[PDB]
Amino acid sequence: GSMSLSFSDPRFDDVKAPVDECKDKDMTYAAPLFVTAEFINNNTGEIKS
Amino acid sequence: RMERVVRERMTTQDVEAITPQTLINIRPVVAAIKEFFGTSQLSQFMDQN
Amino acid sequence: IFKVGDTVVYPHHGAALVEAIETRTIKGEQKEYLVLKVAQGDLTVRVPAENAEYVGVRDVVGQEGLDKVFQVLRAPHTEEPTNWSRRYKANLEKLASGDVNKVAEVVRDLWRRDQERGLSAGEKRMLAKARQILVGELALAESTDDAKAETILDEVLAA
Amino acid sequence: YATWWIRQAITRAMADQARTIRIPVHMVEVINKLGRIQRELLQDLGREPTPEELAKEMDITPEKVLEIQQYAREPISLDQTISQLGD
RNA sequence: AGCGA
Repeated sequence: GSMSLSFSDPRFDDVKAPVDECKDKDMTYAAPLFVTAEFINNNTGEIKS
Repeated sequence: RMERVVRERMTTQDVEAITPQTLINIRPVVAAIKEFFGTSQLSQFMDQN
Repeated sequence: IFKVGDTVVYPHHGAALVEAIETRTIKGEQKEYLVLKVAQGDLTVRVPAENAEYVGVRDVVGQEGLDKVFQVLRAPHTEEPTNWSRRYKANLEKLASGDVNKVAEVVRDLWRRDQERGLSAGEKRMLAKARQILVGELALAESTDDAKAETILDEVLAA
Repeated sequence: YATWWIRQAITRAMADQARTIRIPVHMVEVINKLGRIQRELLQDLGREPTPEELAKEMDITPEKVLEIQQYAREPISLDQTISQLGD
């Protein structure tokens, strides 16, 4: 219980390639996920975001 | 699954030296999504005749 | 200790820029947090000023430090336990400590070893990581351009 | 001393009796090193590295890396569900 | 895994 981890703010970027190009070149039509992580240490006290 | 790995190494890793970059593992998350979309009897093949 | 705009040093993440002295309260206590960002990890860290010295926030790398780790890098009369298992664990702990003198000792000992013999993949990675962190540390201690820092480091290794 | 002897014997027997095909110890070790390097680079970078990347990281040739990938292959099971592949 | 009789 001396340290903890948390998540917030799911966020996307634009897709890396368009629909027809993904269909042609056999790529999976996707986009990245970005999540703001946050580690905290209870005893000393910090945030690592 | 990610969480079990995270909490596992959350003790073994030395304190004052680690960060969510060193803590989080995205391999099982991406694997879970991929194993859902491929080879699941709900991720059905598009039936477009 | 450090006002705004200071290029304040912080382990293990090298130098960093203070952005503001945050007044983020907790349990009704307005701790004077300072937001502090590095360029490599692109992460922001908020630290209370009370225990900044307890977390070990570093400062402008003391000029003596350069010649100190140079002496360690030139430090002769160095030998290690015969069993490389013990040698490996010992200098791995030395690297884990992060102290500039100890890491300099590690890199110079392994430079002597790998100029003599040709050691191992694990050791090559050990030397690589220690060398990277040190060429960075000296490059921002003297503020002298990581590549040129590497050149001067190679110059001093030969002595 | 007991600990070290035990671990040596366990690792040796595991290697000799790991797969239906036998893969001697030194090649097992390089396979394990390649796997560890690839896994840690996946953790750090986030992407699966390239054969040339692993060749430069392990101070070996890309063709050697390809051969280690090849010998790393584990047999599939004739028994499965789809029915059995043996059909 | 999906489908026709």
